[PDB]
Amino acid sequence: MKDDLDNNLLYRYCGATSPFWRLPLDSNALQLAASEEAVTSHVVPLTPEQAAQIRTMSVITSSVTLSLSLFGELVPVHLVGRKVSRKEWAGTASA
Repeated sequence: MKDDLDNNLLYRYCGATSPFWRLPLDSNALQLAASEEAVTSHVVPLTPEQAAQIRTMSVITSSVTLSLSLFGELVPVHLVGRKVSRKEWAGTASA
């Protein structure tokens, strides 16, 4: 099992070890929020292919792992979630 004391670059970047994420149908900016009520706006600009990969998720929960560049370092980010509405995907992330 991963050691929970391993430095977590999501925590350093957006303020949560397991942030909530959202990806719309009209933008390739991945939103990372420390809470579902948070008002700030940490984003990761996904490439078109990365965003298309998230959008293969259906309305049933599944997982996709993306290699995101945080602080110039490639971090495997594990996105669990689903298509939550006609035009939005959302879930929780870990890293």
